[PDB]
Amino acid sequence: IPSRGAWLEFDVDKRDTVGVRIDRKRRQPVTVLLKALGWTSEQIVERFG
DNA sequence: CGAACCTGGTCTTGACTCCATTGCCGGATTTGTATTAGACTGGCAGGGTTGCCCCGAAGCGGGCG
Repeated sequence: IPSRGAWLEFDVDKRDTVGVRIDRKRRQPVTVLLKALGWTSEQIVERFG
């Protein structure tokens, strides 16, 4: 929660996945956001092995 | 018993004053409408965190002509 910004939440749902809901609208997985910052899949496995 | 009175109003008549009420009539003001020729070309921007309940909508896994 910031001050006067936009929220973002990283949950773990009923399954073994991880919605990354960004600004109140219909969830997400992490990898869309990690690649959206510019992390390759190898960098994802490297950071999260 | 009558004469004369003077006074209760009762009402009218005429003369005079005042005053509203239109009626023009002109100036003040008030409201509407139109017109300005260099070019100018897709909005800010904010909030929002309760909880529970009922119901209806969109979707995903499941089978099938």
